[PDB]
Amino acid sequence: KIRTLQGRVVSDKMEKSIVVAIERFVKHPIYGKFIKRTTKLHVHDENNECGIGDVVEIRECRPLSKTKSWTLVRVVEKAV
Amino acid sequence: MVTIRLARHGAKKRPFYQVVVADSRNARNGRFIERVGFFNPIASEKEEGTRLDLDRIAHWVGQGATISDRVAALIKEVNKAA
Amino acid sequence: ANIKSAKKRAIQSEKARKHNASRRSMMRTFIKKVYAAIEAGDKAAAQKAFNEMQPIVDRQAAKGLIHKNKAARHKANLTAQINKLA
Amino acid sequence: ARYLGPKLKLSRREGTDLFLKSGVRAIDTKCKIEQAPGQHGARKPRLSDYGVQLREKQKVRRIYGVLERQFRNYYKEAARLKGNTGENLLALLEGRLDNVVYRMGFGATRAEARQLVSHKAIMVNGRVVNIASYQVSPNDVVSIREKAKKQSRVKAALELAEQREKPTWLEVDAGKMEGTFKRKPERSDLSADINEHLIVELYSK
Amino acid sequence: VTSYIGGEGHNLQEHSVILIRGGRVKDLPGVRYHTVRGALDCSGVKDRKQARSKYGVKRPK
RNA sequence: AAAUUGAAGAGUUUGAUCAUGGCUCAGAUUGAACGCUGGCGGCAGGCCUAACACAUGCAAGUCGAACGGUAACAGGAAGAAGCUUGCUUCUUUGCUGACGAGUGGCGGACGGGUGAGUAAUGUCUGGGAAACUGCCUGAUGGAGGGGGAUAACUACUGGAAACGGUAGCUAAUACCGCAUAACGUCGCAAGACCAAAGAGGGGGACCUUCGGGCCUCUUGCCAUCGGAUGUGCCCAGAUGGGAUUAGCUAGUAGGUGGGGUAACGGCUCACCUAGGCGACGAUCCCUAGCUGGUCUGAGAGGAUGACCAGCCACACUGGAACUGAGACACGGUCCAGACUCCUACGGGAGGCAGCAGUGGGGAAUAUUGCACAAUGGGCGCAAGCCUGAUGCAGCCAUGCCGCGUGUAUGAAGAAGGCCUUCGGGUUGUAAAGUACUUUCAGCGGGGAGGAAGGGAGUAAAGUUAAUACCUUUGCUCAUUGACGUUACCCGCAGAAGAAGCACCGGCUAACUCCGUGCCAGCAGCCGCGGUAAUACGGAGGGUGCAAGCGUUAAUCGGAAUUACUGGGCGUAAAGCGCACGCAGGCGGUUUGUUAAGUCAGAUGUGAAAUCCCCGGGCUCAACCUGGGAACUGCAUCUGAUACUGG
Ligand SMILES: [Mg+2]
Ligand SMILES: [Mg+2]
Ligand SMILES: [Mg+2]
Ligand SMILES: [Mg+2]
Ligand SMILES: [Mg+2]
Ligand SMILES: [Mg+2]
Ligand SMILES: [Mg+2]
Ligand SMILES: [Mg+2]
Ligand SMILES: [Mg+2]
Ligand SMILES: [Mg+2]
Ligand SMILES: [Mg+2]
Ligand SMILES: [Mg+2]
Ligand SMILES: [Mg+2]
Ligand SMILES: [Mg+2]
Ligand SMILES: [Mg+2]
Ligand SMILES: [Mg+2]
Ligand SMILES: [Mg+2]
Ligand SMILES: [Mg+2]
Ligand SMILES: [Mg+2]
Ligand SMILES: [Mg+2]
Ligand SMILES: [Mg+2]
Ligand SMILES: [Mg+2]
Ligand SMILES: [Mg+2]
Ligand SMILES: [Mg+2]
Ligand SMILES: [Mg+2]
Ligand SMILES: [Mg+2]
Ligand SMILES: [Mg+2]
Ligand SMILES: [Mg+2]
Ligand SMILES: [Mg+2]
Ligand SMILES: [Mg+2]
Ligand SMILES: [Mg+2]
Ligand SMILES: [Mg+2]
Ligand SMILES: [Mg+2]
Ligand SMILES: [Mg+2]
Repeated sequence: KIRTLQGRVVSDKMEKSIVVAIERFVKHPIYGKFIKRTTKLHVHDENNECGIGDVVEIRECRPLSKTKSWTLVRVVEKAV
Repeated sequence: MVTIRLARHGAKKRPFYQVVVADSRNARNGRFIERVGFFNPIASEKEEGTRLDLDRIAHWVGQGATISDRVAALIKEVNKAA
Repeated sequence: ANIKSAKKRAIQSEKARKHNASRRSMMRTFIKKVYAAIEAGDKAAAQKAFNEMQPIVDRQAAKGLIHKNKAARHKANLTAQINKLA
Repeated sequence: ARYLGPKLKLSRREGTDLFLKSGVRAIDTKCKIEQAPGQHGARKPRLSDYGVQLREKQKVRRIYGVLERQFRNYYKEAARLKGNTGENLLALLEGRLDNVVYRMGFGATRAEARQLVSHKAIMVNGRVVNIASYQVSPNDVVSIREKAKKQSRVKAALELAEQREKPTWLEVDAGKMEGTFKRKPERSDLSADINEHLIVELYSK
Repeated sequence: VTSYIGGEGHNLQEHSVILIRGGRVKDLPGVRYHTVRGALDCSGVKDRKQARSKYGVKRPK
């Protein structure tokens, strides 16, 4: 129901914060080629149950700091 | 506040008003929330000269949109006609 | 000022500033008293200042300079400080 | 805003009769319309692909008495409208007030019809119109005004419009000097010596 | 720049105000512009009958 | 029923041909300039450069139904003082008309102008919570009781002026504390705290200090929660070039606590962690307001931001803050710098990138014009005032559209000119002559529409004690236009007052002589002139356009010549000298699962404007307008599972 975005994590070397990467599959407006574009975001991962590589799911709630407005919901793909 | 008023969009010596709901702090023919009918003082016979939307006018006056002088003098004519 | 309206409005504004400066400084001093009592570490002295600063920080909200949200935030912060003291 | 000069040099240049004369005098007796005008009409020059299209468009323009800008506007309207572009252009050209009144027979020539239209003698649907380019709609009522019904040239044109061809899309009556535009003329109804494709090819550039 | 005077006869000399338009001369290297006659000081060609507008010549009576 | 009506090549490498490829040309458009010419009307446009500085006039004022009062007028309401039986004086103006200045609140943050800066803090599309809101409006409560002054005014007094100072006089919707006040604030609760302004028309009795008390109507005053508008903030995707700009960032990334904003947030502070951005272009340089839109293009695309409309930024330059709900404010404040101006030398005044207009720049961009009569704004309950926005007038052919500059006859094929083979033809029905019209320009009359509103009375309804006073509904007389010698119609007479420009060797529609002789000169290309020039200048003739014609500057097409639609790499330009390989690109075959892309349907939005389709109004058109379609996009929901993807 609530608009949520699933993406792979990049870094977790921050207090209560991680860096997620989203791979949106879009088509080139000119050549019609289907490429992938990064959508790197900073997520306020309270109680960081996340490492590197595992995919997570985030939702936008409100601006929590200067450069993040997203919060974690669930962790799927946790096994490495 | 929101006000029902006119907006000239015709030509020189041939006016044609588009009755619209617009904020008071706006130009005569600038930005308006919605368009409600029209008016033509030089409209010939056997043709529409006023097509006000009384339903929308009532809806806006229920929310507090004030009606200007000419549109107030035209809504009564519309009610008298039909 | 060229226009008479602007010429009189400048005098109006400077007189309003002169009047409001004293009123703002008064409540600033009263809030400073509460903060000093809080940092002192006395619950009784903190409340004895809070219960009299509250009327002067609430009467101006529906009077001008300060706002309801600002008054509520200041009152909540001071109440939290009093509660956490000692 | 109209041609003011010889009415037979254009016909000689085009090579055929442009109907710019009333018809009382024979076209061959009126002028030596066999060759192009000027001092070099004896030679027969081989006309190019652009040349034939330009000559056709100029012939149509001079026959209908319009200018280049008005002809371009009419072509744009024909292309905008649905159906055959050339047929629509021909119908629009033969829909002007001067053209329709000439076809009815109130004017000797195109110039005479245009002058009658301009001088406030033609009335359409009981309304005074002095526009030579005034388009006429189906089921209209063109009529000579009461003041101009007693014109010697008008009645001469009325009596001289009979011995020539008669359009089958107009309802004319000289007793009251009035006519009705029953329906839009067709390509077969109009002249068959005009190449429609040349004009559209020329204007496709 | 270096312009090219058109026609025959030009009273212009040093310290003369002229008007310059585009258009070069094919058979002259370096020139890329043309002095337009009938300008502030560039007088038109005398006794001109054809294409008088291109050389700034008053219409004869 | 319609929003699909869409695709042109040519010249030039060579003794000759093909292909590649370069240049140029035909077409359309502009905020256009230049040269020649030039009649009218309608609709639009008119500093693209010096955001160069400004003489001068006007652009934001109004409210006495808030208050003290009367400095000009009038009724001199009005007792009125020596009343010339209208003459003068205090005045009465918390009596009525009204009123310069003053206090108070409202408006100045709207309207108007510009694109310097900003390549992202800006703009467009789609979402979100963490907040405000004068004026508009709904619901529920209340307006009880007093103070201290202050401007005006008055006596001085410094300065040339800007401007001030000194002691009282005094007002209120200016200010403040009491008391009441929760669905308001704080607080887990208990509990603690926060507001006020009165005015206007009347009225019998009850009434009176003889000013009045009291009832109703009218508008305000407050506290809370709502509706609309305006907003402030965040995220996602897009928004010029340069890599001959490759590392940048230490309040910088995050965290704890405090402070701050109406609101979330390193917005800020103290501490701790060493992180964050970056070949999906970080950082830096130049350029540039963005969008709907406009031109061109069949389409995809390219260029562009003229007018109008939505947003942002700016107001001599820079910094700052206050009043104000709303500004870090064009005609508000303070300070620093330049400029200009007055001076008694001590000291002061101003910011046209507003309407006009001035001085310079330029190739060029308008009159120091009328009116609030309408549409709106600001003030006022109203009447009423302001409004260089707006409605309009003036100039310019700057663009589009329409009309005219006569028509039907008219072969003695008049005269003259042009060439000629001297017999001829061309100008040419062209001209002259005859007949017939008067559109447009001029004169004289008639004459709509843009006018709905407002005041004064009258009948009815809502009101109360009331036939007073108010509001509303109909009725009758007053009324109102700058445009405006309006659009338009009618009579006068006369064919008058009304046509020029470019080109003519091929591209491209148009040929013959005269004057020179690679000289004079033409030119976008091919190229011409050395005595036969259809290419130079003129003449005759012809072609195109038309109140316009050509040149110039820019854009798109042709250019399939940046090719995603739509190219090539053996020899014209194009396979790295070869191999390995990271990121990346793609990927054999079957099943099940997911449904991210993809496919179907629905919802919201994709502003208005503009294009297109069907109709209407301007006598046609330009132009305006109603509806439809379209806005090719995005987000969400419900399904389909063949393909790609997990
Ligand atoms: Mg024209
Ligand atoms: Mg067609
Ligand atoms: Mg050759
Ligand atoms: Mg400018
Ligand atoms: Mg500019
Ligand atoms: Mg300036
Ligand atoms: Mg004025
Ligand atoms: Mg201001
Ligand atoms: Mg700029
Ligand atoms: Mg008050
Ligand atoms: Mg109280
Ligand atoms: Mg009180
Ligand atoms: Mg914090
Ligand atoms: Mg193309
Ligand atoms: Mg702009
Ligand atoms: Mg100014
Ligand atoms: Mg100006
Ligand atoms: Mg100059
Ligand atoms: Mg007005
Ligand atoms: Mg004034
Ligand atoms: Mg002769
Ligand atoms: Mg009228
Ligand atoms: Mg040539
Ligand atoms: Mg191309
Ligand atoms: Mg190729
Ligand atoms: Mg090679
Ligand atoms: Mg080679
Ligand atoms: Mg090799
Ligand atoms: Mg190598
Ligand atoms: Mg899916
Ligand atoms: Mg879909
Ligand atoms: Mg019509
Ligand atoms: Mg739209
Ligand atoms: Mg699969």
